[PDB]
Amino acid sequence: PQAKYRHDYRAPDYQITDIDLTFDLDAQKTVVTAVSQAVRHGASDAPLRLNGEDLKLVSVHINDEPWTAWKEEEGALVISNLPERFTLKIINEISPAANTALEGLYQSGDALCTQCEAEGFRHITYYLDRPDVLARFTTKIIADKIKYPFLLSNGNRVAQGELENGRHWVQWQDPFPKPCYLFALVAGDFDVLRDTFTTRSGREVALELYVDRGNLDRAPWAMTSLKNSMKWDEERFGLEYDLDIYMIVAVDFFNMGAMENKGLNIFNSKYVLARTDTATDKDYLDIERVIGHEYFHNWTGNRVTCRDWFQLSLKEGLTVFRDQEFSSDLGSRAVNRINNVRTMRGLQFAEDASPMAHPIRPDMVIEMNNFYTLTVYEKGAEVIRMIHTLLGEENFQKGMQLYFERHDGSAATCDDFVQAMEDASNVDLSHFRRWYSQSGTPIVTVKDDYNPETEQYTLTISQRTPATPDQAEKQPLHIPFAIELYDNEGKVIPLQKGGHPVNSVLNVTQAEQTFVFDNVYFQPVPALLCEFSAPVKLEYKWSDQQLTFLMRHARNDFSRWDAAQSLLATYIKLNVARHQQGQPLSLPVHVADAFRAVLLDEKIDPALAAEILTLPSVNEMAELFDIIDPIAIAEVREALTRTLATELADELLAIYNANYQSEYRVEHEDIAKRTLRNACLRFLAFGETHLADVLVSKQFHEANNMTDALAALSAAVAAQLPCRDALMQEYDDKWHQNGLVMDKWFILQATSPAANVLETVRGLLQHRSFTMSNPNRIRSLIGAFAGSNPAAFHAEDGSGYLFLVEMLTDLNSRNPQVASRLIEPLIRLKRYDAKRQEKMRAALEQLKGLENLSGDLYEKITKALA
Ligand SMILES: C[C@H](N)P(=O)(O)C[C@@H](Cc1ccccc1)C(=O)N[C@@H](Cc1ccccc1)C(=O)O
Ligand SMILES: [Zn+2]
Repeated sequence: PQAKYRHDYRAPDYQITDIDLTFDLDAQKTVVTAVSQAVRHGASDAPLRLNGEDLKLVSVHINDEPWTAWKEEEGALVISNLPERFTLKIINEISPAANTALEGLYQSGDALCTQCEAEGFRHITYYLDRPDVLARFTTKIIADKIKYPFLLSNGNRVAQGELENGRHWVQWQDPFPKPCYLFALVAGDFDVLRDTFTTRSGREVALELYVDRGNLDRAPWAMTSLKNSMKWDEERFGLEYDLDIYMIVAVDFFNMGAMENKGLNIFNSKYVLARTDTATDKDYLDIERVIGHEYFHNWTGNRVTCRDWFQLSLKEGLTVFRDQEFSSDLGSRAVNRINNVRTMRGLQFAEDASPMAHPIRPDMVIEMNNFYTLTVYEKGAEVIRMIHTLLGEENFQKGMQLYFERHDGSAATCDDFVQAMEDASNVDLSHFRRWYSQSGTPIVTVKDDYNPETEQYTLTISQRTPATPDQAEKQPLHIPFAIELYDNEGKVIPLQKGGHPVNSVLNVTQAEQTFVFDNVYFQPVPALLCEFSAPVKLEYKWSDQQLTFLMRHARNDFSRWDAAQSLLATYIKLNVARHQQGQPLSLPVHVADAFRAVLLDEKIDPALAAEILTLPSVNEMAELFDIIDPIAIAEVREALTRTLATELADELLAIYNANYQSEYRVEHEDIAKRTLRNACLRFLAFGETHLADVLVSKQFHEANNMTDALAALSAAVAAQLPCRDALMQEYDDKWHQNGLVMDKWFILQATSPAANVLETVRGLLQHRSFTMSNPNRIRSLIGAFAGSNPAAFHAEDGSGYLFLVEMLTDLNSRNPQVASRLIEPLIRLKRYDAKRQEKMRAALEQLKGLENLSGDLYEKITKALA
């Protein structure tokens, strides 16, 4: 298919205002009858062009007249010579059982369910499958009662009946006009957890969580999180739910985390099912954030939707911002910010440095499913957060209110959102808008000067964004650049100039500019880009002592973690260079000293300590380098772990023991202590072998929760401890029947430092708990290997690339969306040495020649080979 361009947007020639659907459901052959009320808006001679994929057309009527003026073409049904207003009736067949791509109506175990975003509804019937067409849906579902006792679609049950031959039916009406990507249908046999939330104005909402039979023991936390999400959106954003019923269905087979279908969200079971023996603290907090995310889409996505798919970030950047604010308000703001900055620097910057680079509002798309990206989501949220930084909470909320006032019940654009924020706040965002249009990561360079004669501190700040493959032209951005200045006692120095206070958020809008601060009585230590105030790379020539000073004194916990990152970066870079010359780790004494001080500091929040004591991942480390040496990075990461383990052995054990908790609670203070304890465990695993082996095996066996059990198992694998094989087998024996739990074990197998990792991974394709039919299994074994074990994936013999090619050859046909997620590591080839590039190019060329190459892979392969 050809690329589509944002600049080609044109209003639809026809709208559909109302659609009545009937599904005669069966896994082999489903018959869809769709009755649409259409209204022409364009030229009177314009044909109606309906999108359709893999449909068997049965009939076409206009006002009940069999229509002869139509033609089917690739991906379309084109209907000519129509009245201005008419009733379209389409009957067509589809085959859910044959739908391995999991796009449209498909089978998940014994259940039938849908996924329609972005363009899945056209796999169900011929329709105006574009998000600026908003219709009122009524959905009648007819099915075998024994096999499908629950028949669900969006909105409220308005009719129901029984039929001969053991069939029954239910009809649903959703009063809110919607784009078809928000359509959902679910049929199957479920256990149901039912509860209620009463809104602040008194609306009683029925909450219903549908899970596979036997999974009720894993449902209450998700339900609790839904209620928490509802309450928070009221308190923080002043938003209430707008329907009578809120349904969530947890399904096993799903190509995303979850989906905000109006009143009938469909979730990957990973983001619903939890009990303390199956789920970790991280699972609990992820369920919380994804339940929140889907709930928050009700306003930011559904009540206001997207005019076209290039505006995806309008809902995704804003909804991610909302889920981050939810998690941050309920939990540790510092830990959430830290985690989101690790994702930005370690994963999103890599995308912005890749052949797939795009602005948060893309200009060119071949396959829209390829644009559900770290950029659109996470950088999108950073852009929303910059607006929040520039406006402050009160004006930001005024902007939110104006946005909803203007655009409720419509399909809007990124520009509409920015305009609402500007108009509500009187803050000029004209230059700021360039963040929507420009790809790549800006680099902000800071030079400073303290003048004792004048008691002035001057920051000379410059910016540039390197060219990206998609954009030869780059321009300066409006960068909110937050600072704080500290005296030698760690006290904040008031920012001022010429007898007036200066805002700590500097407006870095030029290629080069200077900022002068007076009444700086003594030489300051600066904290720069506070709370990661803009998604940029910072270049400032820190001394080690400035950084350790900030670790001790910075007022925001984020700054203390960030200073530790800058300190480590220097020595990670040093030691990778040493590795390449066959030299062992070298680290100045004062560095281990800084981490010792973190361990022994009584005043530090355990939440913060735990994150400082969590070394950057191999993907985070890769972004420190122009050319990635993934073997050096992996070995340096282990060497650094071992060195700190040795130098801090006593302190690590003291803190490990001090943070023991006999009670298991999913509560933030407890989670912090446990995260610290297990951060210590990572290092303790690299102590004297017998001592480490005993400690690790003890934790695995004595654990009263999965967080602690998994931490121990992970350490046994990381440090290749004697107990590893026993613990791994014990886990398999206990948990093989549980796919979500086995995913953690597949991840450990895939990311193992063992020399035989690829052999093991290949063997696990035959494991009883693995299947190529399940996206979660694929991601946990194959994705984890390719993406989270770059040292093995990039083995010099090219074996990792060949393995991935085999897997992608299958998945290109089976499930292109999952295939396209999995190909990402191969498209980073230009970051690697020449020998690696050659092998990766050969792999990509093999894939390029596949019979029936998917558009999903074609788009990425083309860019990677350019
Ligand atoms: C496509 C839906 N409209 P969604 O709700 O945005 C899906 C989203 C749910 C989620 C939110 C927050 C954390 C984790 C999951 C989702 O799956 N996003 C993924 C990325 C993604 C994967 C596959 C398809 C689409 C997006 C992510 O942010 O990690
Ligand atoms: Zn979303």
